[PDB]
Amino acid sequence: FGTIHKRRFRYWFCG
Amino acid sequence: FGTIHKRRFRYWFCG
Amino acid sequence: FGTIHKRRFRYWFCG
Amino acid sequence: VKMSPLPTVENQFTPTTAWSTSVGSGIGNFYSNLHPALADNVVYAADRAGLVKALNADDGKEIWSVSLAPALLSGGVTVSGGHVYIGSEKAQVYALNTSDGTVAWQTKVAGEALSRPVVSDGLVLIHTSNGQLQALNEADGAVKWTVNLDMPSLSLRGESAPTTAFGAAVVGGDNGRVSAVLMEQGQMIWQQRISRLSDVDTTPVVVNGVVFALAYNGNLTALDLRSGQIMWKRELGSVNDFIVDGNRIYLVDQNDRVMALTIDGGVTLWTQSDLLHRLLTSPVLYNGNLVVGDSEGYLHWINVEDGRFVAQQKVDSSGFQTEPVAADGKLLIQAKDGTVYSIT
Amino acid sequence: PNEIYATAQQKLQDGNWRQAITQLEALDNRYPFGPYSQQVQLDLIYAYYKNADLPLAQAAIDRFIRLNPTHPNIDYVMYMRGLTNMALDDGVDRSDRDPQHARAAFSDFSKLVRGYPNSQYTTDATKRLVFLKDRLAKYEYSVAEYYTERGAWVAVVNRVEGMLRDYPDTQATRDALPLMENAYRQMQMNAQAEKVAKIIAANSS
Amino acid sequence: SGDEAYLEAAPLAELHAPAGMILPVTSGDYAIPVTNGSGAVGKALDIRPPAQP
Amino acid sequence: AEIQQINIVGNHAFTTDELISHFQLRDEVPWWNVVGDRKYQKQKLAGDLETLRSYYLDRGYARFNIDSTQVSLTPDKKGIYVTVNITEGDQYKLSGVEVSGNLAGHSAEIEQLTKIEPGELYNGTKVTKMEDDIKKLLGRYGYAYPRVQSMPEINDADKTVKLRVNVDAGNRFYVRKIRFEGNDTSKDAVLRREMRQMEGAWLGSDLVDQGKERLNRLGFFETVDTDTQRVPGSPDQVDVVYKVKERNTGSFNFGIGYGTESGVSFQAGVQQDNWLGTGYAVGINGTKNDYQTYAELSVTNPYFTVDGVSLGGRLFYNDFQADDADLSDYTNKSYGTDVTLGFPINEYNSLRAGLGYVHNSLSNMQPQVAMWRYLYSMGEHPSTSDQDNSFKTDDFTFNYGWTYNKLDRGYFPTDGSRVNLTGKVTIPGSDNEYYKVTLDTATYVPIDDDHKWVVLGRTRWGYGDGLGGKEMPFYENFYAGGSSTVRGFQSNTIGPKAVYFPHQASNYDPDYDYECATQDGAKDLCKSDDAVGGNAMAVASLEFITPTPFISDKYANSVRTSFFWDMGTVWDTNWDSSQYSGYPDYSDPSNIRMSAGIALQWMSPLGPLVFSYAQPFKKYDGDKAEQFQFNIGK
Amino acid sequence: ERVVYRPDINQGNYLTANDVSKIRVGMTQQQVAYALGTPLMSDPFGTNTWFYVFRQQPGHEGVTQQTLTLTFNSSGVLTNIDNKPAL
Repeated sequence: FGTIHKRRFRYWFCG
Repeated sequence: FGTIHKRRFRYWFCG
Repeated sequence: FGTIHKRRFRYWFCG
Repeated sequence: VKMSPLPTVENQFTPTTAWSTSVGSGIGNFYSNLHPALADNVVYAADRAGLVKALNADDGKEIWSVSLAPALLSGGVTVSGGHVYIGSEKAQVYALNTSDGTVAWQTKVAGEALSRPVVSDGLVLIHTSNGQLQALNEADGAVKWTVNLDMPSLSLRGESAPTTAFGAAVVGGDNGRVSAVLMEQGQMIWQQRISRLSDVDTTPVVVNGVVFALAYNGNLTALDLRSGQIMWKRELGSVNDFIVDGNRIYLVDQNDRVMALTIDGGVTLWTQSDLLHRLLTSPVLYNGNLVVGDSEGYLHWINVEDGRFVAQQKVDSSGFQTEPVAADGKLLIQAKDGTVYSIT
Repeated sequence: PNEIYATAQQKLQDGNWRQAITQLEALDNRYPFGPYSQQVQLDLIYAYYKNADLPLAQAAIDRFIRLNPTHPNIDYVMYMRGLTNMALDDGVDRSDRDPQHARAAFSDFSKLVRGYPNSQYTTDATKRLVFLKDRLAKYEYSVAEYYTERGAWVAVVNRVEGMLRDYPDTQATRDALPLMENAYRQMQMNAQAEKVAKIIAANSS
Repeated sequence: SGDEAYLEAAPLAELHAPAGMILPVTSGDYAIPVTNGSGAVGKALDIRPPAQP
Repeated sequence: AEIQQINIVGNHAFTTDELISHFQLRDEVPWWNVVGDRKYQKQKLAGDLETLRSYYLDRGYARFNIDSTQVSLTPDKKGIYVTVNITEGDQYKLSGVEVSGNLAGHSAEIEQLTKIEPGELYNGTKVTKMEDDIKKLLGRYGYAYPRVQSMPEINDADKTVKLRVNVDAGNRFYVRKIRFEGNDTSKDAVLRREMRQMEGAWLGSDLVDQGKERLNRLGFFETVDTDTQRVPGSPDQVDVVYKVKERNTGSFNFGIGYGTESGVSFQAGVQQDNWLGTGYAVGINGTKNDYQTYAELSVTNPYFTVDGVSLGGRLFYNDFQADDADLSDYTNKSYGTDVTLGFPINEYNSLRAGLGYVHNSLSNMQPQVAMWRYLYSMGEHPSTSDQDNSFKTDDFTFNYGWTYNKLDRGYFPTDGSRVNLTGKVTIPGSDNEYYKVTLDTATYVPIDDDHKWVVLGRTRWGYGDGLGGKEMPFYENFYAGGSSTVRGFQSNTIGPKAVYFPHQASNYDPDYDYECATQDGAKDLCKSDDAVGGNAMAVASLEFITPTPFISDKYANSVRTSFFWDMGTVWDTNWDSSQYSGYPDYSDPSNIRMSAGIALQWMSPLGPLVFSYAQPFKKYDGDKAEQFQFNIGK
Repeated sequence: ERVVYRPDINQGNYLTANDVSKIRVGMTQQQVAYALGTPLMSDPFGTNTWFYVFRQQPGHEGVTQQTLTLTFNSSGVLTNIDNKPAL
């Protein structure tokens, strides 16, 4: 679940 | 704001 | 609405 | 900031309550001067609600009662002659007959009457909340003269009751200026400052020649009643009343310490800090021993020779705030709930 | 301090401005009276202006200028204040928007060139002054043009008269002189209309 | 930041006053004094702060 | 410390508790509910003293004065005693008024405006209101800084009071420059075209207020405020400055995805009412699925002329395929052009008159009773026993509309009402002969003087019918349900439900469900829950706008929370209940759907977001609920 | 004629019937300003001339224009008055 709200990260480490 | 789901990309523009 | 029998849901296409 | 714990003391004797009964709703959480008084073997008491009751000092049984109503009776119960004078928050000074409690006269005074009435030379003296002091006739009730004592923007609740001596009434003030006025037409002889700093004063007292005064967080001072000049000063301060006998001064200070000072130079003899920050009432002398109450209801009896506690007694649950009275072998204290207790 | 100050210098040379803010702030808040503090604050100025932190840049200009006016590199701070003041101002022409940022930039560059003529930034400062004067004149021209469209001919006359008073040498004023002529024609004062017409004729070429 | 739209701004040119009349008086609050052009401009100018010990 | 007692001495006309009840300082706080605290402070004591002064002054006690006030505290510093000494004085009645001074020719208005009923009791609040209203009247004529004083003279013999008021209008002020601040994105002409005060003209306070309220109603700004400071050194010159700050109006979003329910999706949406600060209203909607190809561009220029005439244009294209490969299932192509012209006829009223063309191409419609009624209305007789049918119409429509907009504010109104009527009628020569009327109203009534508690009444009406024997086409049907209509129900589901004939279904696969597929053995026509809408519609809602119970001051202006109660129904006036007896009567409008719940509107940086949760406490058979709903725009 | 609503457009100084009557030749420009108000337009091209314009454009029912041209010498003394109450 990537979020690009001025920064890029995954909300959980899926898998 | 941007969200990437399972092979589904979304985006919202601010400003 | 439009009945999509191939997917079993009503697609809303009206404006 | 914390109230001191109750001190464990070996009681030399066991005091007991001779009788106890309630006059009404009492003073409650409010701050008031209202206290019972003794004359002719009967006690007169009142509550803030408006009920005024008279009780015999020996049996404690009700003899008469009337309701002045919330009439908000603030001034203390003071008896003189055939009348009883009580001041009220509504700027009224009530005069009730000592025989049946019917009102003799009622006149509105110029301000909120907190100070206990003082009767002298056919006049009754009331000090009002707004600083200025008024003298009312004992029979007609009309105000004879009014003196306008100054007042700061912030003061302490409770006005000083004047003390009359040699035809002149010496009174404190909320600005720290002890004032002496003639009883004839109310003209002023002298005033002297004795003191954020509130500088509020309490009732003075005269034993002979010299006046004694004690301002809140000010100075314990001795002043001549004629000239009005200061003689000696001590940096102690208080708002409670203090008692004078022999060559010793008994008082409770800002932080409610019990201590003894001499007349000649104000040098201390002893001091007890066991009742530190316990809300003590004004001290009175009974059976040669000093007696003080507290806000929790524990009476404390002090031997005057060196300040040791001689007796401690749990009396009431509501606590004591008003002035205890002691005369004619009887001492009576009215609790915050209005239950008057007579101690043996 | 230096163990991260050297890396902060290297990375602000590299251009990772977003976290370069973080290391320069880490120097600033932990060493308020350190020997490097003025240079750290100047690097914060540079990174703030290069980054999109325009109002933080302006606030840091204010808090540095109020601390020590006697700093020898005062011209650089004035130049950066002018640059950020123009940066708040700004392919569609935006001269008809709010001109207060441009006016502040013009004042900053004007006091820079008056105070420090021998600074290396003064030529760019004067060129930016010319551009800002042209932009303010174009804003006033836009206001005058709307008032010509509306029919407030007194407003047209007053606006373009102010344009000749404040920006006499600008192309926008030269272009808006016909607005003065048209307003005088509409108000039926040919005495002023022909005078403005010959102002235009004396400068049309 | 980094734009150069101000380089191609039109140069200033004072208005010529025709005979028999006077142009309105100029307010000096927007005057640009003449200055030496021996300096860098645009990308050629160094934006980074000068080093000092 | 805390307030131990508030005491009033010398008062006889009113009870002491009644006098205290208006004070911010509270003598007592009830135990059964929380309404405040007894925390004493110096600042609010002056306000309560002024309130007491006003309370005595507005009852005829002109001679009222406060002798002194004594704030006192207990020796243990926990209790605060406040007492006020009061001299009430006699009660007086106003015997008349006298006006004098330089009235600047406005005497006929001043004397009438200061006129009173004789013998009325004196009122200090009325005196102050008169003093301010004289200033308003003089400011409407350019006298922006008048000098006015009124002193009461008291007759102790007659027990009456006379108000001698002195008025000097001063110089008539002229405005030389109007300035706009904070319009970083909006063009200066966009703000300047809402003005009613002209530069280089005498001032009008009403004109400045009207310009401010038009800028508020424009909706592109917030906290719009004005100041009219004088030009220094001039007897009569002012600069009127409008200070605004700009929000990110509208939103833009796009989305690309694979393998979802819709397959490969590419959906985008644009909506800006102040596009690039130019004032244009631009909307670009579109999606590209395996089932739909949609694109809709609408651009409106609200000031095509300087007078406020608008020129809107809507261009759209819709193409829906119910199946991908076989192309034998339901297909619906819809494209058309719509240009409209709008102009204002009043300060608050505008009229629209435009022309609209729309082409609808239908093929392989699945048999439905109301749809077949429409086809027989159009004169065609296809077979009802199979899904082999086609229908194609070109329609030209005269679009007209009227809008009344006296709202307090553009985005979150707190006062006034908005009414928006839209109507269409087919130009002769069109295939369909029908008409449509739609009325939308929204009235805001503020409950509190600060307009934090507002009640909102929204009503949405719709009706359409055929004009020449032919019926109104079903692509013009109304729908209800969702955020824009009765909440708590599934979107566009409220209304008549389709009734399907027993027919040969196209591309039949046995492992799916079909409404009257003859392969399933359907002998007779099916009742279903498939919504098709109706030619008539009536939707109403009542909302109680409340302050957000946990928000801060800086976020309060962008978050709106409200409890609501929705009412609505959609019905088909041309339905025949006699022919179809056992099936539900869709001609009956009495099946009003109701719901109540909580809604949260938010002016997010991503655009206006509305979150809602409603419970449909009145619900009928054949309808489904969706309690939690959200909207991306407005 | 047009059906579209146009707001009341006003421009210039509010010239009344009495101030124009009390203005006279030979009088100083500062007391002219006291009598008539500050003029919104004055000649910027080298002559001390004040333009008192009473411009009104109400709706569509015509335009009314009264202009009062006041000429001052080098000392500010009003040497000539020119009142034109119509187009």
